[PDB]
Amino acid sequence: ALRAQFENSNEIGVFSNLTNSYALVALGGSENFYSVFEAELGDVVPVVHTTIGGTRIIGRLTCGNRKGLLVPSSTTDNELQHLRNSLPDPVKIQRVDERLSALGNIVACNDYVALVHPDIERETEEIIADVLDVEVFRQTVAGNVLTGSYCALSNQGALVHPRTSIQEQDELSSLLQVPLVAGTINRGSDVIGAGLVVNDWCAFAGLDTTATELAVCESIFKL
Amino acid sequence: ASGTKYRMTLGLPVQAIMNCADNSGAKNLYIVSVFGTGARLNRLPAASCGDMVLATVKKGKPDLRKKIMPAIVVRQRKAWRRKDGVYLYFEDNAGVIVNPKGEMKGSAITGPVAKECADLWPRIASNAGTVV
Amino acid sequence: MRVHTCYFCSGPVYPGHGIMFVRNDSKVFRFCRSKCHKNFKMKRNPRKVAWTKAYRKAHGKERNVPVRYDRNVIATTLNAMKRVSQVHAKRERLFYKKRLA
Amino acid sequence: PQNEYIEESIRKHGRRFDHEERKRKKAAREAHDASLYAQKTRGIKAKLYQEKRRKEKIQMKKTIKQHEERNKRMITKATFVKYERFIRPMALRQKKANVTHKELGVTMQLPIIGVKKNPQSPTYTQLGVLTKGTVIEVNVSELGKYAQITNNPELDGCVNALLLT
Amino acid sequence: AVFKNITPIPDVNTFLDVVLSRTQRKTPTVIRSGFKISRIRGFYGRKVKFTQDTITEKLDSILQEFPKLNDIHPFHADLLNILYDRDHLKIALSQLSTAKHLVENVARDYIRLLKYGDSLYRCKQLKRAALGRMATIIKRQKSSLEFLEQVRQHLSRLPAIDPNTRTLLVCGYPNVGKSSFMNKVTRAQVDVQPYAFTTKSLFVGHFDYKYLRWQVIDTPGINTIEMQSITAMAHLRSAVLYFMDLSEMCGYSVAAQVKLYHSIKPLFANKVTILVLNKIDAVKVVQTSCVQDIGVMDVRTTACEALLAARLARDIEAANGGAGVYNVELRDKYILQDPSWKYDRMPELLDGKNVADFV
Amino acid sequence: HGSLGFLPRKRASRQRGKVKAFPKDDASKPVHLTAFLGYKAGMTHIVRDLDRPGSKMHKREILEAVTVIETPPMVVVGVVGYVETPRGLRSLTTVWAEHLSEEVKRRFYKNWFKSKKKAFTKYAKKYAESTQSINRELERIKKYCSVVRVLAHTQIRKTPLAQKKAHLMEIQVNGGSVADKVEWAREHFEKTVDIKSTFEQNEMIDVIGVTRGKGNEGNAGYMHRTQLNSKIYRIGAGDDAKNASTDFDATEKRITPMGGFVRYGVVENDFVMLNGATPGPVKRVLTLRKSLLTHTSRKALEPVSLKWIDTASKFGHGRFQTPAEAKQFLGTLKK
Amino acid sequence: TSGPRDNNRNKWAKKHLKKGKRAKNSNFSKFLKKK
RNA sequence: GGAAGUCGGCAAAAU
RNA sequence: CCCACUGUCCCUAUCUACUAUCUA
RNA sequence: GCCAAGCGCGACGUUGCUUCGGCUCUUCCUAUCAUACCGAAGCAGAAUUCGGUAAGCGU
RNA sequence: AAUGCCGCGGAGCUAUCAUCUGCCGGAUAACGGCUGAACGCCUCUAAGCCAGAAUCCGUGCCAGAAAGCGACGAU
RNA sequence: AUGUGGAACGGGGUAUUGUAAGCAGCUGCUGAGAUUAAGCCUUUGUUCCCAAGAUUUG
Repeated sequence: ALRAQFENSNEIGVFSNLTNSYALVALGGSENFYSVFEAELGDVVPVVHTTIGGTRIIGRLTCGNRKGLLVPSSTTDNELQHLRNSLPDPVKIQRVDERLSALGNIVACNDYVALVHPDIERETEEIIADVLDVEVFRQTVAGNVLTGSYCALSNQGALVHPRTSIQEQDELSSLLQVPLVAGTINRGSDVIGAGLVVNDWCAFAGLDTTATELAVCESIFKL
Repeated sequence: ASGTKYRMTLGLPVQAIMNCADNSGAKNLYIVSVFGTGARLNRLPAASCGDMVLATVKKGKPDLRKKIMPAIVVRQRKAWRRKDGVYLYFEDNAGVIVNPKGEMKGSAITGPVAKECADLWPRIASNAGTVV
Repeated sequence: MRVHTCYFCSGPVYPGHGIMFVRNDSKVFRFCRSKCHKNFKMKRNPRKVAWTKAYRKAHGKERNVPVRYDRNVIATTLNAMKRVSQVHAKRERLFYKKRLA
Repeated sequence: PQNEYIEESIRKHGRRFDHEERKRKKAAREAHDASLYAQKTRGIKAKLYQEKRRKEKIQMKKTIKQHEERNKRMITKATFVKYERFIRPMALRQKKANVTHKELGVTMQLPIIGVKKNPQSPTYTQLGVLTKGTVIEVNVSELGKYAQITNNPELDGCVNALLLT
Repeated sequence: AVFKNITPIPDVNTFLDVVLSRTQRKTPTVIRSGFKISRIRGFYGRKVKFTQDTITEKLDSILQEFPKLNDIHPFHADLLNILYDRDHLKIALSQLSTAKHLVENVARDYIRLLKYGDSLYRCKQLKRAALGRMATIIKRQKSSLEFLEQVRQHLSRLPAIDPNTRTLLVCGYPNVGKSSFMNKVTRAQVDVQPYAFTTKSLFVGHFDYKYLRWQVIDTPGINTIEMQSITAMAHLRSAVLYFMDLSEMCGYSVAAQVKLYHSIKPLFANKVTILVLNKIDAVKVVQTSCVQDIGVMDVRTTACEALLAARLARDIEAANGGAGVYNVELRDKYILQDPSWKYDRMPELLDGKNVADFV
Repeated sequence: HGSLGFLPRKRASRQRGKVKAFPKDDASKPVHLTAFLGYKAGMTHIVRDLDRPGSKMHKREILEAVTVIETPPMVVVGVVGYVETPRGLRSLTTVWAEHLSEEVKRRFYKNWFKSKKKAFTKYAKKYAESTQSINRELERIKKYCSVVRVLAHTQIRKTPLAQKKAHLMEIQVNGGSVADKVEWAREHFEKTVDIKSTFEQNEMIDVIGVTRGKGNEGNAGYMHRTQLNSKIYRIGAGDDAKNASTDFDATEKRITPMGGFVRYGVVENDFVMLNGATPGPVKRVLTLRKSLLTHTSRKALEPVSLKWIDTASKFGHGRFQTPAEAKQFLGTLKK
Repeated sequence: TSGPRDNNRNKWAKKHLKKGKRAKNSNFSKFLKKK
């Protein structure tokens, strides 16, 4: 668990997206965040400082796994070309034309199993299964449609809102085939995905994340 | 808030009834004053997309009414020109009921979200459904 | 840089030109001019509107996968674009001659 | 921090390198500063320096001297409460007078029992107008005796009188 | 009390000059005899009211700045009473409040009298009379301002203790090594001197152990300092860390330290007690060699356990052009096979067709 | 009201914007020019990549309105020497070229047609007969004068303007010694100086001209104005067919929008594209000058690479850049 | 904020004339001069 | 946007 | 008081006739 | 009242006790609310307080 | 059909309802100093000299003396 | 005061409106027709016009 803050915001997941094979950082902001990300994963996986839709919300807008990545239909042709050029050839990049362009805020996906929003389109689910090569389950996290924003998913563990029931948490953990912990990050910030991004071997949390929250994340992720 | 915001066409002045887009149960939002207004003579303060102003819950639940408390405008009826050159106008004037720190009071947002507003407020982008 | 197609006239829409409109269904309508923007406003069906491409199409009158950059591929695509347009122009001229006949 | 923290800072780090010299230079040049001040300044602040410097010389001269021996129709004046043709304002009316004893030399706030005689006018005496030189009787049980008002209540705002004793 | 946040308290002479100068600079100061009697009366009343408002505002700010002894925490109130004679401070605050009430009453009486003013001289005399009475009242309350200023300086310099959280109180014989252990454990560096009662006032330092925040509070050797230490230890949810000089190198015998600990046991009751055998090389018994600086960490961990049981790209950019002036190029960070192709641009749209979207 | 620095608000006493200040001379810099004369044609809108570090649109594209000024090459017809005096600058003497085109000769006459065309006749005669007087005058300028201004006139015939009188003016020759300026003027006698040689599309210049009149208001309009910091985006060549074709766009086209510039015509010579608006309506002459004081912030220093230039029909709601692609999309017409 | 006549701002303008200006403009004039 | 104008829905549009 | 409405207002802009202007 | 340098007063000190009324507008003054720069203060930092220059610019 | 009514409507006008641009030098005040007497020491001051405010004076910008002027062309 | 001269029209480009009259069996001729400088652009198109009156000036 590494503590970093993009600009003056503790929601690192909004401004950046983390996968098990590549990393994305915002463009036009401060290079310190990109340097911090490269200091921990630059020598392991490629890091691309790009933007989607001309905004710094690429972290909550782009969702994908180590196999493939998805970008909203609002992404520019030049932006898509830059992403493909920067990303490795084995990392497939596909555009999704969905009514909810916030792929990262609607769907949380791991390397093997993915949970999508209840109102996801059939074509989008088919594209996600074809690209990410993962099983897609249409469910909800803590009773909220924004499963991708209210829940953090990884290969070794998952984080959900602490208000969820024990039976609901157990059912979600069994469905995800991984341990699940119902807690909060960044000192009570209920958006776990926005407040923290976890890869297969490393995790990045906001500068306002408490020591107890960091220890809980380390225990859950076994990193 | 976080980051700068460009000059924008102002179309939501004071004394405006404005739709509530969150799931908190509020229906109508009433503009009282606009934050960050200059000392301009005989000029009514106005709001635009991504701007946070003092708003009152007119229609909603009893507990959220009668509180002069901030609200961020997410949709604007009047057409504006973004710096990329395209012109945008939305059907209605939607807003989100927000604490003065800048954190979404509700848990879900209905309707499209302006890209400048999602960029400006990271919490809004986190709780946004679609940003087009 | 994408030159989009207007919803109503189906003509080319260039940056700066026209107006952009977003629906509550998150569907986006681009209008090539104020006339076509207004024509959407009272909800005239393009296919009934005489001068729209949709009318001229349905009346007998007429890549989401990114690709790695390659100089040879771009040159081949640019060279083939002119030939394709020339072939399309010839086919349209023959179709116009057939329609006149 | 805790308690005298720059006193901890002065102890463990030291003082400013040239503070002792700068404070010495400031003291040495103060005489030129004050003389310059006495000539350039003007207005209220100059008059304050004038009064302050005159006082300082007076005490300084004494301290040296102590050194060597060691070696409409209404009443417009304050009053005390047909015949009442005029109007006596309640605010202008006063009921307690500060009477200073002559032999004792102590000022006591005694109630105004009544007005003996006003030399300005018998009508003012009848109306009980408190003016300069007016004779007024006040209770002296805690010390009734008469007293002459040696002040102007309409201007001073207080009924300051001296006991007739 | 410990919050400080109180503005400096000026002297009586300085306060009077500040009040008069503020009234003169703010209110108008041009009133000729040509104006009407009502205008003259209004001008005098405005000046008197402005002076009264300025005096009342400063007095109210001074009164509000000083915290109430009753509303403070029992530990804070006891320390303030032991250190600054809280009874005297309360008397001074009451005297200032009474003086402020008298000033307001005098101003109200003068305003009423001047409301029926007669001429310019009467208004001028009335205006002077009110100002002099206010100045006399301000000058009379002289020693109270000095006492309040000293209390404010002491309160601002005082530490902001937090007895609510987990804390470790180190008290005992003077220079028994408890201060040295506290200085080593916490970030704060408490001064140690050969003279007795070197740490006259309490020193509080935060420490981290087992993902927990512990407030290490040192106490004077056991007098005003001893009384303050006893008062702080009386009302504080903390673990006692009494240190006994095993080698008697601190000038206090082992029997004397034991007797002092037994006497102070009434304050140490209902708390985790630690008996630190100091200078071992030279109530849980823990041996900590003060001379050898050995066992301090173990003692701190034992006390904490007992208390718990009881309860680069950036560098390149800065070197090249610095932030905000250096243009980061994403073309270099591309996986294109041909370096020339990666560095060269391509036509996005040509002849009305998007070449990128059609290739 | 407005600023008091612009009153008295009265009509400008000149149709052509006169330079009131030239950049300070430097002997270290070699001999060059500082000002140029052009004609306003109109503006279009362009899409340009934003390489603005620290900005929120860094590495993005924006749409900018950019004024197009036709600047046909200017002909140097003479030189003027200025001597510093305790009463200011004074024109010591003037030397003209032997042969002057009818465009600049038309300036000296109100009625050139009715005139006997007698301008510079004896001057040309004495120039051809004896060159000692010309040598004496040029030696006088290089020896005594400290400021040198070359008389240059615009080739108004190439511009699609009915006016045939050339706007003669002076360009201060900043750089080198006084002798160097004199030698430069003599070599450039009767020749043409090109805007490509003067400005180079990435510097920060000022444009000066007379605003358009709004009639009578409760006088308002037709005043001399000076716009500062107007950035050149492209100095396009008239002969080249790629002038309006960028590198990201191809699509061989000309800067003149399809349907022609409104009330001006078609641009055929070298043109200059300046960001933002400039004073004066179409077909009015504008003057360009260099930066008097050096100030290149990031906006004034960053390089610019255009991506797409609009050439739609500004007359009406134009919707096609060129008639070629218009015919490709639109069905074949009856003609 | 300080105005454009701020003495320090004029000093910093003078400092930056020889840092991000001057030389790159002089040779820029030279290039179109030899043209 | 909708009375925020003015002491004020005065006049208009709404019906 | 609620709802609706509108250039009363933010903040004015455009058009038309007459007036206004000059000539005998 | 007590002193009281001094020239019977007697300064500074000391004892008591307590019809008018307001919108717009134009400029102007500084006796400065903000902006700029300094000085001092237990002024760590931050946020202040007091005091100078200062009417350029707002209010 | 007094411009009967309705939709669109160029051109023009227009909109912080649209878009561009808004500059540099010294001299000072407060104040901080340097050298330095007066006054064998000392002293930012007396003679002298630096640093220094959104202040001042210029530059830049607008007007051009309609009784200020120069160079030049023709006659 | 005879010329890449000017003006009248005309053609072309470009624009606005929305498929004209008329013919045939809503469809086709028909994105045709109409308007297009009155402060749009262009013209190897047609015709016409001008190589003057008056005034003042060393």
